[PDB]
Amino acid sequence: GYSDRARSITLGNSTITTQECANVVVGYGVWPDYLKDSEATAEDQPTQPDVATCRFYTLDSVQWQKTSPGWWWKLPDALSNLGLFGQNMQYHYLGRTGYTVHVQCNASKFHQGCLLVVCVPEAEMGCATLDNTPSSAELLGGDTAKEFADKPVASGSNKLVQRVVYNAGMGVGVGNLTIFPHQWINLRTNNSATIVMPYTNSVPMDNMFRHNNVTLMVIPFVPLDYCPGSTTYVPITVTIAPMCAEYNGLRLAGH
Amino acid sequence: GYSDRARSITLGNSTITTQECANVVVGYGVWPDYLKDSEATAEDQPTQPDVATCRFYTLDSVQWQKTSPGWWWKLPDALSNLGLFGQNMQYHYLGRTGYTVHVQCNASKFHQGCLLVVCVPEAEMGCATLDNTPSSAELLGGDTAKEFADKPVASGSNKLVQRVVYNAGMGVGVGNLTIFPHQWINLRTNNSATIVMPYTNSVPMDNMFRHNNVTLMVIPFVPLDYCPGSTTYVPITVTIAPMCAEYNGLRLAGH
Amino acid sequence: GYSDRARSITLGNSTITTQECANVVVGYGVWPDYLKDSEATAEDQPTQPDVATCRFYTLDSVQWQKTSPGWWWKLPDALSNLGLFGQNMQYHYLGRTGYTVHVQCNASKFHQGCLLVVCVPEAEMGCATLDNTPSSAELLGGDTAKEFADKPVASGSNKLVQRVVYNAGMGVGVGNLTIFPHQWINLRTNNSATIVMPYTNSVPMDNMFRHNNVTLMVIPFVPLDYCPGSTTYVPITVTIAPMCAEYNGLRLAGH
Amino acid sequence: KVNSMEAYQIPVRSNEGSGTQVFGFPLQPGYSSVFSRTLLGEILNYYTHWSGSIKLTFMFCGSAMATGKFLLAYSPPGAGAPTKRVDAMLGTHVIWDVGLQSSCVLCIPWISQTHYRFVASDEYTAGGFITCWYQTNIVVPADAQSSCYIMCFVSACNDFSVRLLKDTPFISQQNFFQ
Amino acid sequence: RVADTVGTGPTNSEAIPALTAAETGHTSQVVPGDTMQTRHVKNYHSRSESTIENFLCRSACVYFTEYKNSGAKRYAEWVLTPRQAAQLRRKLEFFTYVRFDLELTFVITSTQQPSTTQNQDAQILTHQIMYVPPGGPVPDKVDSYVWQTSTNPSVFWTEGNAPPRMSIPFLSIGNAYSNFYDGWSEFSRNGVYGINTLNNMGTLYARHVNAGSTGPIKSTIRIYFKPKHVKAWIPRPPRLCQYEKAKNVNFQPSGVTTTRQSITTMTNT
Amino acid sequence: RVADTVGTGPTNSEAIPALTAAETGHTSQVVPGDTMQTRHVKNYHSRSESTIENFLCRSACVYFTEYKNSGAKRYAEWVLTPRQAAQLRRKLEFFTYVRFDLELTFVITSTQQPSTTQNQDAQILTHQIMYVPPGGPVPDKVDSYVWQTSTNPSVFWTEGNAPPRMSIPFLSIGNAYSNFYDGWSEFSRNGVYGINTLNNMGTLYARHVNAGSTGPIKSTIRIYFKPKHVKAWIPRPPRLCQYEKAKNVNFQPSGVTTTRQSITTMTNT
Amino acid sequence: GAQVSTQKTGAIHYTNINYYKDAASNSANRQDFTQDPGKFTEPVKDIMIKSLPALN
Amino acid sequence: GAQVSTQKTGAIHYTNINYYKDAASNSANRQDFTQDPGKFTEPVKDIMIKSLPALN
Ligand SMILES: O=C(O)c1ccc(NS(=O)(=O)c2ccc(N3C(=O)c4ccccc4C3=O)cc2)cc1
Ligand SMILES: O=C(O)c1ccc(NS(=O)(=O)c2ccc(N3C(=O)c4ccccc4C3=O)cc2)cc1
Repeated sequence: GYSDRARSITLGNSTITTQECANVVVGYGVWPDYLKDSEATAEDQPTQPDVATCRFYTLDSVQWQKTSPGWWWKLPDALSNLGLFGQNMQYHYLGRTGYTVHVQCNASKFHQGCLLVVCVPEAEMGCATLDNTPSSAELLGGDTAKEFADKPVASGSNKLVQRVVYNAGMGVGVGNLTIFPHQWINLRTNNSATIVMPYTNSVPMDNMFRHNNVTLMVIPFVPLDYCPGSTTYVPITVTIAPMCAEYNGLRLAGH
Repeated sequence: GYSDRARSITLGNSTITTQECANVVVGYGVWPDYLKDSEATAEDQPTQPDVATCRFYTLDSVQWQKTSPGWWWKLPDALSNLGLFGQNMQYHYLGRTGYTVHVQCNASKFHQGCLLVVCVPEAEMGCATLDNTPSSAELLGGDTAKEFADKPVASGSNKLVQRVVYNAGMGVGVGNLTIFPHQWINLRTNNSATIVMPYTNSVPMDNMFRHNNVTLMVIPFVPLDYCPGSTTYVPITVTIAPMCAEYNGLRLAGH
Repeated sequence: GYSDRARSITLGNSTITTQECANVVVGYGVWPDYLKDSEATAEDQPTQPDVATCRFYTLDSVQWQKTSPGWWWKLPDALSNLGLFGQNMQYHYLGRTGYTVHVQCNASKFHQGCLLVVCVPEAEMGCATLDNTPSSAELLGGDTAKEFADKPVASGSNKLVQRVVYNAGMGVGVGNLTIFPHQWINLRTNNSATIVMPYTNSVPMDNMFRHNNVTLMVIPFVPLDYCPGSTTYVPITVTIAPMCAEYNGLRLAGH
Repeated sequence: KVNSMEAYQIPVRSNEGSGTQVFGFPLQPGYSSVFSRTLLGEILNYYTHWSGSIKLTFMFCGSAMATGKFLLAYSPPGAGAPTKRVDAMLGTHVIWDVGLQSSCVLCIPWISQTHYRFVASDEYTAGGFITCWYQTNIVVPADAQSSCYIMCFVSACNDFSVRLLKDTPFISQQNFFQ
Repeated sequence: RVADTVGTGPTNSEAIPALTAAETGHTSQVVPGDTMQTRHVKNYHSRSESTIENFLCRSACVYFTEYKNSGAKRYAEWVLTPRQAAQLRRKLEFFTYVRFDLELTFVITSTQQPSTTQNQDAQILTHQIMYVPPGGPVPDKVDSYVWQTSTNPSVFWTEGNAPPRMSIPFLSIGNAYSNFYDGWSEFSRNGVYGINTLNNMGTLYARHVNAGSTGPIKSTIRIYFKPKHVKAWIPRPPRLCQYEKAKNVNFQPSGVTTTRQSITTMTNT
Repeated sequence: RVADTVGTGPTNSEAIPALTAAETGHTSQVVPGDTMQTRHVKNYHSRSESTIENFLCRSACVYFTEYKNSGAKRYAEWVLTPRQAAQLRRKLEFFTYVRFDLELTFVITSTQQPSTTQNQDAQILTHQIMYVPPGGPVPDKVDSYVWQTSTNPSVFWTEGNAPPRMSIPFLSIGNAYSNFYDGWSEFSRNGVYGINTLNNMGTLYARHVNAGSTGPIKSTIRIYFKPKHVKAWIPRPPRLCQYEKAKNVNFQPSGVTTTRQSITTMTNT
Repeated sequence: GAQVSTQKTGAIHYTNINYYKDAASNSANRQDFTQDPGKFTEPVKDIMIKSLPALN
Repeated sequence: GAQVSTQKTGAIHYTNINYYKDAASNSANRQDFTQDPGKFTEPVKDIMIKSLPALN
């Protein structure tokens, strides 16, 4: 209907409308749907959270500086605090999810900059120490944005993650991250990215409080830039919504 | 399809796309096509240059000042250097051509100005001396823009062309030049002019290295104007493409 | 029609008639035609030079002495000066050609002599120095006839071609050159050779200003001989015509 | 500019004289040090042959009021790369007019004398030169930054095929990973 | 079989198949015809030697160890992983999930070791390569009951014949081998990182059956893997920076490209 | 199957199938019947063992190199060209363009080298012949990562068995291999002359897998080429003067024929 | 039964009979030609048609 | 399928079955008999008929 600048994604109670943007990028060509019986490995009865764990959970906003390295938020561990998603993953052994990762950032028409919004499934990060693994408090968020750096993280005995924008903390060239579903938030025109992740794993259902199946990375390829004066604080706000959640094996609260 | 801001003219190898502009102005109502046998005066066999002498030959750019007189480029003598058009006119006695004269000039939305893009067939210029004819090195370009002046060219024994914007160097009021196919490049909105010239002459085919059948004139009617600062160098770039070229009488290289 | 002494080859503007000669020798059994789509490796649009690059370009005449070694003219590099063939090969990356190599030599009926007119595709010449390659100014003509010699070219550090009539400058016996399409110009009767070369290469189209696909060699097997007096200057004139020319990839002027 | 995010951005600025060169690199993927670590080039280093067209999408990431036109030209090998826009025109070019749809695809067609080409350097076959020139200088109003950026993207066409597999040179090891 | 070009000609309508935002995460398909005009060209090129399987199905050496026939280490041991050779590893790490069968070929070559032993004469050493499934028994001394191969597969190969070959089917707890695992094995998120039990096909031990010659002989078992019946899902960037560990993705930062001169240079340094 | 003769008889009409100018570049076909009279003779002779393929399809040795198993050159290297042996080369150079598949057979034979080393006993050397496609990696030290044969083909051959054989298909950038190239690779017409990239199937390296005996052993890899599925176009003169270089047609002038006595002598000198 | 299929030709027939009990011991499926780039390329919800601009 | 063809006799039958995936690994085409000397011999435009002289 008319212009494609408009979009409106209603999931449950919360709606995200955007005045101006572009197309929604759908997964690898699959939209998250429930797991059928010919893939169901669980023998127990699953719950149906429906609309009450499919609302757009608005994670922490982070401020984009004129020159800023980039950010990443793990996916089952950014929602391990918010709402009933954070409950269910803890009371249930197995969980299965899809996402609507919607990154929204506005800017004036005198500002320029360009974010790459990718969603890397299975981002296994390296480490500054070449024989130690990361910690679980540097590697993961807490719904907070972890940010990289533009200089190598110095080696020692530290278990801090290796964080360099250009290697993406994985040891792959940053410019090749575009294979994975993504979109760009070029501030010239297009002010949001919508990436619909379908459930991707080697097993049909997996624990979410020990395994992080998706990692969102928002990397500015063209630094934010403008003239003197104006506004100097253009945040990037992430709204993520679980989609087609399904759990099994009703244990008890844990870690 | 959708907005008319878009246009795309593909002739051979080079394409000119423009994000924003208006309609293409087609000749006097005729689009250049090959000369049929009921008009063919030549008794010899013509060549077909096809795509290799139908690409958009990008002539010299000229810089539009805040106040600038105007410019003109003769048509068979702006292409007498570039590519195979410059070859063919010299090896062949007779030639027949149409054109796609596309004048492109961009500006910001804080700039104003307005060019008149006309194509005067048979522009016979006067002379500063009222009893001498022009020279062939002042009158013609070399693919370079010749520019007029806003004050009368002083008389003497000089053979320099009479150049005054308001008389167009022909002794006709400048405001009446709009009869001829044209377009305006109002910088407010509309950033190119496309004028499709069909072959116009009294004879069916004529030598091109002695006769100039069309003369493009780009005259700013509203001077370029803006506020202090910003950018101060808005060029005007001309891309011309021969269309339906046909030659005859394969002589040898000459003048 | 009547006698076979007559022949008349009209290509474009120039015609070559001959009062007396013999049959035209057609290639290997193929007459040059345009390359079809099932052989077209180029993805670009080719030009059609037609009649304006299919005229008989008359190369340099050379004088046959009483005892003379022989001559050779490379084929894409004897026409790299004359007409529009010399232009097109330089503005276009790829080119494809056939030829009508017509060698004409007249003599009186009191003269005797016999030329072998062969066209060796891919004549890769040796060198006087047994570890150096030829130069590009001794090996090639300039539309001029290069002539061999009857004594071995002395070795040193020179890059001059090995030129001996009896080895043909290739290291093959001269008497076996007859496999290739040819004809003889026996001065007793038969005063021209017409050899129609079709395009022969391993690839469908190739650059012509770096590769010479054919080499015409005119070798006198029976020296010119006569009595004292009479005329003493019987030239051999070569008229070559491109046939079914086709180019692609409209670059710019080069070497 | 090969150890930061400065590598990927192509600096564009308003320069008063038009005919200045924006960038220029040969097309010779899997050898050229511009495409040696791209996605297309890295798949290409496992093959000895390649054939097909290649798409170079240029995306203007300037201000939203900045304008400019660029003459993106690909000149086949036949000479040693243009040094003027007036020479670059003669090739296969595409004039990109900016203003909405912030990308324009210059598609490089297959021009080769053979049905394949080497990925590794050779001089029997070459891939020509890809250059960009200003067609009409970057006009930027007041309060908008006068230095913009362009991004270059490399992709393969649907008329693309690779043949004869070999193994990469851009990976190495000394002793086994303990 | 690839696609074909078709005749086009001039274009002056509002189509502009070139101009289109690539900001939408959509990689547009543009043919020659769109930026110029190209006649009908038939292509017979074949995009076969580029299939996922054919790419991965090439035997690559993953490892090799040495074992004296008379001394200390009379047996070698290897936990099966393709993560010991850079070459094979980088190909597998071009996909997130892969599923395949393996063909294990062992190229055992013996070399005599310098010694002052008198009258050294070999009587054709016979080698035993034994596969021990994950959670099997572990031999120590080379005479242990473990080597009885009660249920454990083994190839017995007499030297000077075609190298031993055996197949292994797809053995994974899950439904694909994970080449990248983000997660721990422990619920408290400590310990090993991405050392998940899905790509751990037990151990492979090898030893000399006989006592060979009187003198010492050292043999070198070279292991070859060849992926048959491959299916690969989720493509991902090839590794850039060099590998550091055989179970981690640890790396030292390095260049983004190979450097050259200016932005307009036409020749690589 | 060749043609047959048929009865003729006297001829007194204006036919003269003999007299005809050969100045027209036309090689006339004259039968026995034209110069005499010959009755009907049936010929069952067969012109098969003269076909283009059968002519060229014979295995010819193109080269052989040597490599010590313990010392310096532990590997040999060869840029594939048929231009190293006079015999095969002259057959190929009877055609301007040829197209074919290759069968590479390697006949590796080992010879013990004299030494004062004590108790030299071999344990069946295994050889590796590896094909490196053009623009591959190049091994240096014989232990380099290159020899992992990650994608590069290799034949592993234990000594004392049928010699290794492998096929190569037609690999050429063009549509035929050029046996004679007139042109340069450089647009300025300098450098190499006729060293075109169409007959350059990379390199082939070979080495000892094992450490063989305690003493030195030198092995000799002999390479055999056998053209299958041959198609040959444009015939041309066979080479007269002897070859001088493996990439040029350089020669020293020599005789046009072998000499004899007079023009009317009936016996060769 | 004997599965007969054309050899991979550029521009014929080979018998092949599986001889082993398992189907994990059959020769590789080198021939298995399929292409479907509507996945990673153009993953968008509503396909952009090449005749107008993607955005309004 | 099995291709049966006569052995090259002077004046019978052999089964041959291609066993390899590629068609560049099949045995040579030793039998492939054709002759057509209207090429290099007599390449002239208008064929000279043997009953009169070529020239007038
Ligand atoms: O290879 C295995 O299957 C095999 C090898 C060792 C093994 N471990 S054991 O149960 O400790 C064992 C250890 C030694 C012997 N053993 C001897 O001590 C002996 C002395 C003299 C002759 C024969 C043998 C002989 O077998 C038998 C069994 C089991 C099986
Ligand atoms: O053949 C190849 O595939 C192979 C040979 C050498 C090679 N190059 S390397 O990456 O420099 C390398 C160099 C040496 C070793 N290596 C050792 O240093 C060693 C010591 C003791 C036992 C085994 C080994 C062993 O493999 C492993 C790899 C790669 C592969």
